[PDB]
Amino acid sequence: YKLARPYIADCPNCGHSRCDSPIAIEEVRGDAHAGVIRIQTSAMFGLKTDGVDLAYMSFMNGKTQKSIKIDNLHVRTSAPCSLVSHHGYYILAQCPPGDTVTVGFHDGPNRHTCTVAHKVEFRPVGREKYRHPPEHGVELPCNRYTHKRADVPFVPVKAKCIATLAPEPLVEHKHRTLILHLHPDHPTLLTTRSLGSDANPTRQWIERPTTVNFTVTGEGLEYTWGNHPPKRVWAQES
Amino acid sequence: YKLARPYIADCPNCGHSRCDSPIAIEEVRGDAHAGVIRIQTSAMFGLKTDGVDLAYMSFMNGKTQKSIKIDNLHVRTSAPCSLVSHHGYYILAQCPPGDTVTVGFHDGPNRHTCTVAHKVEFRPVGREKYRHPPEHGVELPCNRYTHKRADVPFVPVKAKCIATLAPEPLVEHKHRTLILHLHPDHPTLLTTRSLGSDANPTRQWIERPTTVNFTVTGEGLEYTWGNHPPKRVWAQES
Amino acid sequence: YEHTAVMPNKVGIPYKALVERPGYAPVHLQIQLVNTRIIPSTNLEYITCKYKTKVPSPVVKCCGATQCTSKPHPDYQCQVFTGVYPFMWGGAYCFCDTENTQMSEAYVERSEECSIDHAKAYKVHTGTVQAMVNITYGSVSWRSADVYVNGETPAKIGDAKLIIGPLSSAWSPFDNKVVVYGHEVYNYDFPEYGTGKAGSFGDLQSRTSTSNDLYANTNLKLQRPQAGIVHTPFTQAPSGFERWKRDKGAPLNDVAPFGCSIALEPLRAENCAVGSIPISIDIPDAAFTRISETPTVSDLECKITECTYASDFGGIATVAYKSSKAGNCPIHSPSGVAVIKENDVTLAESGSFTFHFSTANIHPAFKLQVCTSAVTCKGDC
Repeated sequence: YKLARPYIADCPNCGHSRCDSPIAIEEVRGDAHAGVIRIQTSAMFGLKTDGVDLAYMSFMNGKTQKSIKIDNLHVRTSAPCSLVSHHGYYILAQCPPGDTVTVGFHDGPNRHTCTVAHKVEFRPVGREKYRHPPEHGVELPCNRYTHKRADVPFVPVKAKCIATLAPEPLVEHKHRTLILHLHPDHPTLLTTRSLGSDANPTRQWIERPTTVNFTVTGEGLEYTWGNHPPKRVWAQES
Repeated sequence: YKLARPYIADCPNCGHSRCDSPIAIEEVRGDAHAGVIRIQTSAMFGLKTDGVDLAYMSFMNGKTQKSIKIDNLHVRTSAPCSLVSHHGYYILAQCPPGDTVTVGFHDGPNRHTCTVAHKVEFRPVGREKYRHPPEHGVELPCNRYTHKRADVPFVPVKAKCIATLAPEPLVEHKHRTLILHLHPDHPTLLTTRSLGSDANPTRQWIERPTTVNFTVTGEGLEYTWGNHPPKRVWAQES
Repeated sequence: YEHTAVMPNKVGIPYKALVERPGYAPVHLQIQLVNTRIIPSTNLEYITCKYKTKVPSPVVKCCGATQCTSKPHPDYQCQVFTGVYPFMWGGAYCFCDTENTQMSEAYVERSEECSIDHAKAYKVHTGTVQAMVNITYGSVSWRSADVYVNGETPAKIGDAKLIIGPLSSAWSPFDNKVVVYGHEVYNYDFPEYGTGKAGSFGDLQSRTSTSNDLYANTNLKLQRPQAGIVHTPFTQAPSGFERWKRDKGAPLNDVAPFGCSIALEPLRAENCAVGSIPISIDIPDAAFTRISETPTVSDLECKITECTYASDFGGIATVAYKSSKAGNCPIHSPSGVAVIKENDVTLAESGSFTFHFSTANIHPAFKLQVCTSAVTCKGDC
């Protein structure tokens, strides 16, 4: 879980300040469409010399074995990044890329920055990829990790991550025709099929205010409009 | 005049997970095509306890008009930055790109630093917007703002920013016909109309050695090469 | 009384049908397909997913050869490179300049996230189809009854004895080979288990990928170690699963050709929505009064009080009539582009019943039948 004590690892690019540094990433795991990254550092977070804590870390510096509170030692990808949970050799944090993770002290010895290029995994959901959770409505499948403080790695777990939306589709039901006035701010996959007594296998990519007319039998249609899961009507308005 | 009191405000990223900063940027105006920035901060710059100064600012942090020197609280990109003028609640400064401004105290282990990613905005001022200042060309009117205060917000103004220039439309005279071999080194908008009886209503964006031939009636034509307002030639072999 | 009606494969709109036999007491009949699940047997062929390359540390023998052979565990590939590093040069300063040998090994595994962020290659064998057919008999509006569509057994449920003559997805919109990504489902055909593919789906294969016991093709191609450094260089063709993510159709769930909400993993087609569904409904004679009321409905007229252009249920109309005896009438539209909202009509001696209807027509024109008399309505709107 948080067994044994931290160690150093070779930083691929560091200053002349250090190189044999702490906080030198081994792996990062993604597939998140949230802004979180699961990080495996040489240094152990969630463990100080006192054993298990929730907001303290420990590190072998290659010069000293010491622990601190997370403050002076900040993770960044340009700007600071705030961790969420610690599981020993693994960190789970909010810090969106994870592709490169740069951990540096701008308080602790010299001006240290280690930047690490290391393993990542990321995947489309099957509509559009995103890594921003706003507060805009509907969510889509994503990956996240557990917040284990006890049983080393935080296991992968499915989760729901908010996706960017855009001005909602003006649906107009009409006679045998349902026109979908769409107004994306962001590329949306419009996948449709009619419902009721018809069904259309129709993918189209949309972006910018457009109209897309579809047949309907008087029995609606489903339209999935990217960054949303199915939005469907079965109206007799159709 | 300025009289809007200093305040503290939450800035997304400071320290590690620190966010309880003063001096935090709320809004930015980047109307300039130069690398100067107009900043709206919670903290009031250009006012100490003595009232209006040119090299002091004030902030709260447990205070209400407590002041320090503009070098103690130092602006930075990833190197120091010196402000130029204070207009109370608004700062105006030179910071190398004017697209990243970080106002920070790098005093002690608690390191509050707010950063807002500032912007440079280019908008029509000729018949086209234009690029950031370079070695090439000469200064032209640009969108901007005042770079000294009134003794609270800085006001918009047209000032002068270096335009990227490159060879202007190299006119080649022929029998009442002008082919314009134009050789940009940068994205220039070529607008034309004839100033003869005819007209040549043509906006086109050009980059690099190209030709654009125009008709004339032997009575001139205009070519605007964007970043300038209309340039006109009249009945040469035009 | 058996009444066989045809319901649009539609969810949410109850489809009105008549148990009609005037001179008894016709029974209110509304059938709503709440859900249809085509559930086929899914035989998992293999997991395939985004690999993570694992490079073991290279076995270097200074002053001796290093031997390795190909191994079938994932796409483990090694290569023996001889005379790799001279003396006073190379990543190791080996005394022997020609007997220095590096074996460069690497292989692919599944990603840690593969378990939930992995795809599943499925063979599809014959299923069962359940259909949730809500058949109402008697003046209510709901019952909801499970019934086998696929040839198994007739629904001997008390809500009405239902035989569902083949649904408009009595088989799922599935091929024999279906990819489930466990997010979105695609009908996508791939090679049978036993051989992977590099630069297309099935880059890792294994009945269940564990990280080993896989058969893969990722086209791992060892390169000779660059001189002056110890390194284990390799090239590879595109990750074939990832290539499939970059070269797959529209999410079949969202474009299904039968209007089915195709759902993952145990593949099944939920809530199909194309065509119309034969429904055989046993409404017993017991849900009519046996010639003790006589619905003989005569002098019936339809006046539409209001109707709205092609609407959900914007139709308001009234049927005035004379009946010999009081009763209960199913008021229906045998269409699927029109249903009557009501499905009861209060027969009385000089009875008048205002019913709400739906049509999808420009001017809502629906045929209503009560017990004995039927009309088609048009009127004030």
